[PDB]
Amino acid sequence: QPVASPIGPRSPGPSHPTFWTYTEAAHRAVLFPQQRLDQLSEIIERFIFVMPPVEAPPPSLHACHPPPWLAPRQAAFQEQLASELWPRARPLHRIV
Amino acid sequence: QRIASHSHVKGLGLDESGLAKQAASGLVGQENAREACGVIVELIKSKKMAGRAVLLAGPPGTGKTALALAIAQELGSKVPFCPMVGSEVYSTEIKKTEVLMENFRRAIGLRIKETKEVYEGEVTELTPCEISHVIIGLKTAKGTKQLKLDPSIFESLQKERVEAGDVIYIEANSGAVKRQGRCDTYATEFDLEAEEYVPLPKGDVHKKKEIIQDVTLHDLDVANARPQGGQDILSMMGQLMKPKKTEITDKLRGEINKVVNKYIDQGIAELVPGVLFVDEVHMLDIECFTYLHRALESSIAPIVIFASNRGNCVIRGTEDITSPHGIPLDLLDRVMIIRTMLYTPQEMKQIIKIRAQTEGINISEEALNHLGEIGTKTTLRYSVQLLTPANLLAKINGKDSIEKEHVEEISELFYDAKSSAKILADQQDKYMK
Amino acid sequence: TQRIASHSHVKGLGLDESGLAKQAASGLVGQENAREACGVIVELIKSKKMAGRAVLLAGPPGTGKTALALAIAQELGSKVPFCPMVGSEVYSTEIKKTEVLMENFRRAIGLRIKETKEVYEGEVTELTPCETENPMGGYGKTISHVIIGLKTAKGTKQLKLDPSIFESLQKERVEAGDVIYIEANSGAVKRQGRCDTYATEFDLEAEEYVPLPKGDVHKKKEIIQDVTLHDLDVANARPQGGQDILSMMGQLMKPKKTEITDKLRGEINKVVNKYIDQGIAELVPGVLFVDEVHMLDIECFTYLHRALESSIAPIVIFASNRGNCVIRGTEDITSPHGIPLDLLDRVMIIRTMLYTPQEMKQIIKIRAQTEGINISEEALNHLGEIGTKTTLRYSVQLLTPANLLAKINGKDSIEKEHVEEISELFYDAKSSAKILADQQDKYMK
Amino acid sequence: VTRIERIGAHSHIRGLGLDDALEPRQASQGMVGQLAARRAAGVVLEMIREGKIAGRAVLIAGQPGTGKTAIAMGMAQALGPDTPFTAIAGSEIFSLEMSKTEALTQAFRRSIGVRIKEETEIIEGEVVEIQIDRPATGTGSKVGKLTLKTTEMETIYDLGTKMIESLTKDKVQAGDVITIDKATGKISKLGRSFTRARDYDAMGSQTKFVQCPDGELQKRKEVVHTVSLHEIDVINSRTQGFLALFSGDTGEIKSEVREQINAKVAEWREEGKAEIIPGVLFIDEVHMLDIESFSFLNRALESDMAPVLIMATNRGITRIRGTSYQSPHGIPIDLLDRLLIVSTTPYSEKDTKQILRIRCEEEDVEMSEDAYTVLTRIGLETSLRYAIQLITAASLVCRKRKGTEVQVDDIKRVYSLFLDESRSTQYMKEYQDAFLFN
Amino acid sequence: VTRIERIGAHSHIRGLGLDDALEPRQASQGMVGQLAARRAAGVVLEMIREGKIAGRAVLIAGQPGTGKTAIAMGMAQALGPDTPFTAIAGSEIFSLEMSKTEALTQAFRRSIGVRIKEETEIIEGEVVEIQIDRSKVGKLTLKTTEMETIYDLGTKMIESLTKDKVQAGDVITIDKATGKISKLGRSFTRARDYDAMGSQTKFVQCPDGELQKRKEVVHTVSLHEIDVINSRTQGFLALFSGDTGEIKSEVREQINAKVAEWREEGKAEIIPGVLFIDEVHMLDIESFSFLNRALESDMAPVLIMATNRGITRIRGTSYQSPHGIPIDLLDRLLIVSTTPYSEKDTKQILRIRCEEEDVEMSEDAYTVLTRIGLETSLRYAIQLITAASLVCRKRKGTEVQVDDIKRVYSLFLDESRSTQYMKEYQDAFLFN
Amino acid sequence: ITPGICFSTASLVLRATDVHPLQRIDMGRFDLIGLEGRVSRYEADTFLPRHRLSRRVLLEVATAPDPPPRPKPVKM
Ligand SMILES: Nc1ncnc2c1ncn2[C@@H]1O[C@H](COP(=O)(O)OP(=O)(O)O)[C@@H](O)[C@H]1O
Ligand SMILES: Nc1ncnc2c1ncn2[C@@H]1O[C@H](COP(=O)(O)OP(=O)(O)O)[C@@H](O)[C@H]1O
Ligand SMILES: Nc1ncnc2c1ncn2[C@@H]1O[C@H](COP(=O)(O)OP(=O)(O)O)[C@@H](O)[C@H]1O
Ligand SMILES: Nc1ncnc2c1ncn2[C@@H]1O[C@H](COP(=O)(O)OP(=O)(O)O)[C@@H](O)[C@H]1O
Ligand SMILES: [Mg+2]
Ligand SMILES: [Mg+2]
Repeated sequence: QPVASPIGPRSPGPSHPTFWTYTEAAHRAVLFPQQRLDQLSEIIERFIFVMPPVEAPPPSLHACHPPPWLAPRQAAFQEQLASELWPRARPLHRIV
Repeated sequence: QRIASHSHVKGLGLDESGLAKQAASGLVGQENAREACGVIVELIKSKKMAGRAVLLAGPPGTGKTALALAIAQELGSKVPFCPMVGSEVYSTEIKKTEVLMENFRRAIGLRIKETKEVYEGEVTELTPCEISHVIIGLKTAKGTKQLKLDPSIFESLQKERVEAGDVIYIEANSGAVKRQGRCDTYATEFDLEAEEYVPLPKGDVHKKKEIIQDVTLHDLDVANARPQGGQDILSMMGQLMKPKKTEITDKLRGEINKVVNKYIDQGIAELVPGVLFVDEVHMLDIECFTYLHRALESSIAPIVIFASNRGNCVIRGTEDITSPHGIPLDLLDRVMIIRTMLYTPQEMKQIIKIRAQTEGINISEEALNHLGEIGTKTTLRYSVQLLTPANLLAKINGKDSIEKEHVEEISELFYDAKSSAKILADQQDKYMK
Repeated sequence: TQRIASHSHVKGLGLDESGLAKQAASGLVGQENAREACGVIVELIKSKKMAGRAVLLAGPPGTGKTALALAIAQELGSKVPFCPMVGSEVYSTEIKKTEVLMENFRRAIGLRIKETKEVYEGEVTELTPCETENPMGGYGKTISHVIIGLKTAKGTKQLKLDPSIFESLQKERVEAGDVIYIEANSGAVKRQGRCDTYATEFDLEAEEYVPLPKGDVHKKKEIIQDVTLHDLDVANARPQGGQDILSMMGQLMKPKKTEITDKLRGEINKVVNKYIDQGIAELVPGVLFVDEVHMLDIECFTYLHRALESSIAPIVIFASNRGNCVIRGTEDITSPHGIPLDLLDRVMIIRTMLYTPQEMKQIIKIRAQTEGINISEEALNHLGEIGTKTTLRYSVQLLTPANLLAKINGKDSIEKEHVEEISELFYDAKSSAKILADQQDKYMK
Repeated sequence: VTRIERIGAHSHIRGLGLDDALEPRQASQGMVGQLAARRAAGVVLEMIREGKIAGRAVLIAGQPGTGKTAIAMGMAQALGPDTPFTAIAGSEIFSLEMSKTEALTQAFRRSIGVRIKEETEIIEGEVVEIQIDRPATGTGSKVGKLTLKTTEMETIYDLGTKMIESLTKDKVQAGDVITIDKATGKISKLGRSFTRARDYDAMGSQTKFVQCPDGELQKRKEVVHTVSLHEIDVINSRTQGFLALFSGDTGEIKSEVREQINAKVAEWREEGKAEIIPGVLFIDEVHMLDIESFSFLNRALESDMAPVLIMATNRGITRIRGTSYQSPHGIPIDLLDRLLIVSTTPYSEKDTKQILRIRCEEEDVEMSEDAYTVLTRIGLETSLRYAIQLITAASLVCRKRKGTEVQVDDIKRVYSLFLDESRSTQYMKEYQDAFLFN
Repeated sequence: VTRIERIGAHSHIRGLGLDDALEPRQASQGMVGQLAARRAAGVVLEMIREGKIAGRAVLIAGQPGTGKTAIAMGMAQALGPDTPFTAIAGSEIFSLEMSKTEALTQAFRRSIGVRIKEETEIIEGEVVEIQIDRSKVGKLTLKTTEMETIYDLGTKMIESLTKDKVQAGDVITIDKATGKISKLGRSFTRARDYDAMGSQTKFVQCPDGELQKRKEVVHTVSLHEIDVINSRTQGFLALFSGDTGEIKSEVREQINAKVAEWREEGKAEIIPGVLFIDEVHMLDIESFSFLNRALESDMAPVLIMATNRGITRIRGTSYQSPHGIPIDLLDRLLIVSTTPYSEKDTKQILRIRCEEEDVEMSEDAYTVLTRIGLETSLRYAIQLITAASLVCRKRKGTEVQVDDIKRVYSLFLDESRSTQYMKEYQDAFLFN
Repeated sequence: ITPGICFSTASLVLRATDVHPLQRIDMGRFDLIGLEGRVSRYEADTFLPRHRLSRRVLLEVATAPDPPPRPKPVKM
C-alpha cells in the first residue's frame, strides 16, 4: 500500500527483503496526524478560540406522506457510518 | 498599540448644526466632504432607506478612506461596517456576484436576545440507561440535582472522560459538554495525579442566563448552508469533505429573511442595517457593476460607500469602454458623488503636525516648515512617512526632537516617486524593460 | 533497459584524466569544449559545496544538449539524484507553477541514510522466568529475567531479557514453537507466526505457519536508504497509515498535489540537519535538468531567481535551442534564448556547435553499433551525405528502416540501395516543406 | 560533512555592517559599498525593531546586480530569528487554490508573530526507584510510588492513576532523567544518568549518560509559545486546519475568522496575555504583481496588524501587469506614493574587487593578485555574477591540475569554457538561422 | 442482425494489402493506390513488431481525403489485437482534470501492454459441514465429485469463513497462499427450490477432479492501468470513472522498476504498441515540447501522427511551421506523404465502398460518380453512394442508375455549391 | 443556536424517480464495475464454462428423492 514512500510496508519479518530496505530514521521523519496533534497540543489549547456566530442543524425535508422506506434507510446509513467513524474522530475532540 | 495610517481619525469633526469645523477629530480640510459624510451618517442612522450608494471621488491622498473610517467612528462599534477591496471579488471558490452578495449581507447586523440553559456541578453519579441514555447527578455549593440526558450528551461526557468527582459545564442549548477539572476536594489524595483541579461551583445546578448576541445575516446564511449544529456524523463528514465556500441560493436567503422577520416580530431581535465600504471600486469588472445595479435596487441591501481615484479610465472587463471614474454611467446614475479636493500647504502642515502628535514625535517649527515645503512638492503621504525615520535619526544623535538637519538627511536617504521617475528616465538603458 | 532509446549510446563524457576531451569516447563525438565544460560542472556537482548554481546549455537543435546532460548524469552515477524535467510540466491543473518548480528542486536534493538493524530470530524453544530466592516484600514470587530460547537453522541461543517483556510476550500470545523476532533498538517482541514443522497437511491456515529461519539467531546488517527532501515533504503533507478520520478521508478522497508550506519544509530541513549531525545521514545534492526552459513563462523565470538564490537549491542545468524569441507570458519582449536577461545573468552558458560531416558519420556509426546494425562503408558514406543535407536525426532515424528492408531482402548488412529506397520512402522536414509550399492551395489553413 | 545549507549567492552576508550611528563601514559583515542604501536599510531596520508603526513600505530599486537582494538578506540576518521575516517572490501569489488577495493576506499574516508567555511548575530529577502495583485481572485502580532525586534533594511521590498511566506509556525506568509538568502531566525523558544492567540481552549499545539535575525538584520555569497570525487563522478555519499548516490546502479563510482573531489578539494584548512581534514581508521582483494585487496592497497596508513591506524591482518605466499603463518600476503611482524608495548605485572597481575577495573567502578559494585584477576587469566588462561564477569554476580547474592558487591562466580557461550573455548573443547572431525562432 | 459495429468510413479496410516483401498490391485488403505510403506504413509496422527501438515517431502528411486515416486504420488492423493501438485525437488531451502533459503521459503508458502470468495453487470444492467450537478452533469439510476431506481451521480462517457467511452447499475456492475465500456458487438440492433469488446467488455443479488445483491466469494490462491501480487505495475504480488526476512521478518510477523485475522473473512480458494521434495540429506548443523529450524514454511506444495542414500557425504561438508542428519535433520524425488519387483509384475505391455497403451500381453510374468525386471530393461521392442506394430502393429498383445519382446530386450539395448559393444570398446569413 | 430550516414539499415529489419493478428492466446484467473485487478470472473463464447447470440436471435433481443421510464418522 505505501507505494513510493520512505515508509516501508508491513514486512512479515527479517525473511522478507523489505525488512532490510527501510530505516527507522526515515520512519521517524514522517509524522502521522495523531503525532502532529500531539506536537501541537499546547498551541491547540492556547490559540484555537474562533467560534461561529450562529449554529444551526442541517435543513430537514418534510412531506406529509413520504415514502416509508427513505427515512429508515437514511437512519441505518447514519447509524452504520457513526458506528464505523465516530471512534476515529475522537482525536479531534479538543479542536471541536 | 501600533499606530496605523488612519489612527488619528476619530470622527468627522462636525458641530451640532452639521457644519464642519476646520480642524477637529483628526481632520483638517474637506469641509464640504465632511458635511456630506455627516448627512450620510444621519441617513445610515435613520434605518429607513435601503441600497443607497455613495461614491467618494477625488485624487489620491485626498482622504477618501479617512472619511470612510471617520463615518465608521461616528456610527460606533454597534453598527456593522464591512470594509472590502474591489480586488477581493476575484475568488477561486465562488463567483464574483456571490462574493458581492455575501459582503452585502455581512453589513446587516442583528442584535438578538438569547437564553442559555446551563448544567454546572460536580458529578456524583454517572449511570448509563439502556443507544444508551445517561442518568447524571450534579452537586454545587447550594444543592444537588439529578438529570436524565440524551445519548449524545453521554457520548460527549465519555469523550471528555468525565468520571465521578469531576466538575463539568453543560450547555443545554448546544449540547456542549466541557470537563473543567477534578474537584478541589480531591486535590490532597495524591502527590502526582496529572490533573487540573477546579473549585466546586457556588451557584445552582441549573442556571438560565439571558444574553445579547451580535450576529449578521451572512452568519445565519453560512450556518444554514454549511450546518455544524447537529453534532452528528453527517455534519463532520460535510465539514471535512466540503470545506470550500458555496454559492448560497436565493431560497436560503429568503428563508433567513423570513426567520429574521419572525424574530423581530417576536420582539427578541433588533436590526442594524449597517454599512458596506468598497475602497478600490475601479478594480471591479463590468459583471460586478451590472450585478451591483440590481443589488443596490434591492430593499434589503445596506448603505454602500464607494471610493475611486481614477480619472477617465477604461472599465475593467471591457475592451475600450472608458468612463469618468472607471464606473459605467449606469452605476454612476445610482450614486451620490462626494468630491474631495487637493490640500493647501497650510492643511498639509496641519496634517503633518497631527500625524506627528499621533506617533508621539516632537518636531520643531523650522523642521515642520521644511517638511511642509517638502510636502508641497512630492506628496503629503511622503512627507508624513518621513516623520518616523527622522525621529529615529534624532534619537540616534541624542536629540529628543526633530531638527531640520534630520529632515534633510532623511530626504537625502529616501527618494520619492518623482525623483525615482527622473532617475529611471535618465538611465532607461540600464534598467530592465 | 533492453529497448534502445535515443541516448542509449551515451555512457558519459569521454574525458581524459586531465579533463581534456577525447575526440571519440564513451559514445560522444566532437563537442570537445562543451564536454570539457560539462566535466568541470561534474566536478562542481561532486564537490557538494555549492548551491543554486545554474548552467544553460545553448545551441542549435540536434547538437547534443540532452546528450550532454545525460552524459553528466552518467558521470555522476545513480547515487547522485538527477531529476529530468521539461518546461511544459510546470503547467498543472492541481498546483501552481512555482510549487512544481520547488518540488522538482527538492527532488534534486537527496539524502542517504545508513543504519544498523540488529534483530534476534528463532523458534521459541524455552520460556522460563528467572525467579529470585529472596522475594521482594516477602510474599509471592519475584522474577529478575525471562530466558527465551531461540532456535534457527544453524544454531540455538538463549537470551536473558528484561522482565518487562513478559507483557509483550502475552500480548503477542507467544508460546513454545512459535517463530518470533526481537529488535534490539526497541526491545519489542513480534510473533511472525508458528513454525511450519508443526503444521500438518490437513491444516488450512494461510499466514500462520512460517519456515524455520535460516542463518544465525543474531542478525545485524547495515541498511542504506536513499531518500529525497521531496519524498519527506510529500510523506508529511499527505500522510498515509494513520487510523484517524483524517487518514480515512485521505484514502477515500482522490489524491491531489498540494502547495507544501515553508513551515513543513523548514521542519524537514531541521530534521535533515539533525540526522546529518547525528551521523545517520549524508546529504547528496544532485542536479535538476530543465529541458526546453523556453517553455517556462515569465512567472516561472521570475521565481527561478529566488529559487537559485537559496542556499539549499541544487545545481540546475538548463537547455534551450531558441534564438531571439519572445518570452512566454510577456507581450513582444524578446530575449536571446527566450529567457529574460535577469535569469541569463545568473547562469553560465555552455555553447554547443554544429557537427562536421566526419563527426556526423562517426555518430551514425556509433548509433548503428548500438542498434545492432551492420552497415557497409558505401552505405555509411551515402547516409552521411544524406545527413549533410536534411539533419543528423533524419540520418540516424533511417538506420532501422533500412535494416528491416535489408532483412526482408535477405541481407545481413545495409547496402546503398537500401538507404536509397528508405530515403525515397520517407521524407525529411525540408522536402516535406518544399512539397507543402509547391501545393499550398490544396492543403488546409 | 555538508549541512543542508551550503554556499549560496548571499552566503557571505551576515548583516548590514553598520555601527551604532548607522554609518556604513566600507567592508563589514560581507557588505561592500552601497553606503547610502545600507544606511537607509539600517534606518528601516531600526524602525522594524521599534515595532511601533504599522504598514510601512520600502522599495529597493536599482540596476541588476546592485545588491538589492543582498541588502534584503543583510536586513534579514541583522533582524535575527526572534522577529518574523517572510521572503516570497512576486510569482508565488498566483495560485490555483486561493485568490491573489488571499495569498497576499496570508503573506502579511505570516509576518506577524503572537507570543504567549506563562509560568508553569516543573519537576526535574533523577528517577531512583519506581514501583507500580496493578490488579492481576480485571479493571482496577493502579497504585504506584515514584522516587526522584537531585544533587540536593530526594522525594518519594505517591502517584495517581493518570500519572501511573503516563509513566507506563513513557516506560520510565530507574536512572532516567525525566521532566514532569504538574498541570498537563506530560513527561519528557531527556537522558539516562547511568547504564542499565549488563546481564540483560537484546538491549543495544548504551549511549552517553546525562548528569543529574541540581537544585530543587519542583522549580518554576517560563514557557514561551510563539505562533504567527497565519497559523492562528489556519488552525481556527476548520477542524483539519492543523494539517493545513503543513499541506497548505487552506483554501480561502473567511474574513469573519480573521476579524475574530484580530479582536482576540487585541484583547490579549490589552490584557497582557500576549505580545505582538511585527516582522517583515519581503516581496522580491514585485513587478510581477498585477494591478489587482497592488490595489489590495494599497489598503492592506492601512491595517494596524500589517508588517513592514520591502519590495525589490529592477524595472524602469514599464507596463503594469494586467493593464496597458506605463508606470515607474512597474508599480502604480498610488502605491508608489505610499512607499519610500531606496536607490542602489552601481559598484566601482575597488568595490567589485572587495566583493570578489569576500566571495573567495566564503568559498575557501585562494587567488593571486593578478588573478584578482583580471577577474575584476572581467566583472566590470561583463557582470558581477559572471565573475562570481568564474571564482568557483577557476577553483575547480586549478584543483584539477593539482594546484593551490587560482592563477590568470585558470581564469582565462574558465572564461573560454563558460560564456557570458554578451558573447553568447554574439555567437548566436553569427549562426542566427541555425536557431529556431528569430 | 444489427450489431453495435456497423458500416463506417473505414469498415472496408482489413489491412495494408502488402506481400511478404512489403510491396503494396494495387487493390488488396480494401486499400487502393497510395503505394509508397503503404510501403512506408508496412516498414513502420515491421518496426513496431520487432519492438527493439523505442520512441519512434512517424507523421502521415497529405491533402484531405488522401488516405491518412485510411492508412492508420490499415496499420491498426494489420497489427494484431495483442499489440496495443491507442488511437486518440489531438483535441482529447485538453482536459479539465489533468494537464496536457499528464494526458500525453497517460496515452503513452496506455500504448504499452504488459502481459502477466500468475500460477496459483487453490483448493476448490463444495462445503459439506462447518463446525466451530467455542471461534477458537473448528473443522471444515469439502468435497468434489471424486473426493472429500476435512480440514482443521485456525482463528483467521474461521473469521474469514464467518465474514463471507459460508455455509453448507456453497461451492468455494480458497487460495492456499493468502487464504482468501471467494464463493463460486451453491449446489442445487431438492430443498433449495427458492421462489426468489438474490442478485449474486447462482447454482453451479459440484467440481470434479481433485480438491487441490493450480490456477493459471494470463491477462494483458497497460502501464497506465497499473499506475491507476496503484495511485490510490481503490484506484481500479478510476479505470472505469476516469477520475485519475495527475499521477505522481515516483509512483510511475516504482511501477517501471516493478515491471522490469517481473520481466526478469518471467512473470510478465512487455508488448510495446502504437499511439496514433489524429489531427495533431490541435496540440499546443507545450504539448509538442513535451513530446520532444517523452519520445526519448526507454518505455516509449511508436508515435504515429497525421496532419493535413500546410505551412500554418502553431497553436499557442504566432509562428508558422510546415505542418503546424515546430521543426524541432519534425526533425525527430519521418514524414510519409500521401498523393492525390487518380480516376482509376477513385473508381476502385467507389467499387470497394459499394461492395462494402452491398449496393449494385451500373457502369454508367460508376463513371458519373467518379467524375463527381474528382470534381468535388471523394467523400461526397461516397455519401452519394448510400444516398443513391436509398433513392433507388424508394422507387422499387434494384440497381443504382445515373438518374438516382443525379437526383441525389441535386438533393445534397457539396461545399462548393453550398458556398456559391450562400454567396448569392450573403446578406441573409448572419455575421459575414 | 437556531432551529433548523423545515423545508416542506409535496409527498409526490419524493417518488419522482421511483419506478415500479414491473416497469423497469434488470440493470444488473450490465453491471461490470460491481464484479471488481468479487469475481475472479477463474470463475468466469475456467469454472463456469465447465460447471454451469443444465435444465436436464436441474430437473433430475428436483425430481429425484432426498439423498440418503450422511453416515456418521467411524474411527478406522
Ligand atoms: N483631511 C485630513 N486630515 C487628516 N489626515 C488626512 C486627511 N486626509 C487624508 N489624511 C491622511 O492622509 C492619508 C491619505 O488618506 P487616504 O484616505 O488613504 O487617501 P485616499 O483615500 O484619497 O487615497 C491617510 O493616512 C489619512 O490619514
Ligand atoms: N556529440 C555527440 N556524440 C554522440 N551522439 C550525439 C552527439 N550529439 C548528439 N548526439 C545524439 O544525436 C541525437 C540528437 O539529440 P540532441 O542533440 O541530444 O538534442 P538536443 O540538441 O535538443 O539536446 C541524440 O539522440 C544524441 O544522443
Ligand atoms: N554590496 C554588496 N556586498 C556584498 N555582496 C554583494 C553586494 N552587491 C551584490 N552582492 C552579491 O552579488 C550577487 C548578485 O547581487 P544581487 O543582490 O542578486 O543583485 P540584485 O540586486 O539584482 O538582486 C549576490 O550573490 C550578492 O551576494
Ligand atoms: N487507399 C485507400 N483505399 C481505400 N479507401 C480509401 C483510401 N484512401 C482513402 N480512402 C477512403 O477515403 C475516406 C477519407 O480518407 P481518410 O484516410 O479517412 O481521411 P484523410 O485521408 O482525409 O485523413 C475514408 O472513408 C477512406 O475509406
Ligand atoms: Mg535580486
Ligand atoms: Mg483523416
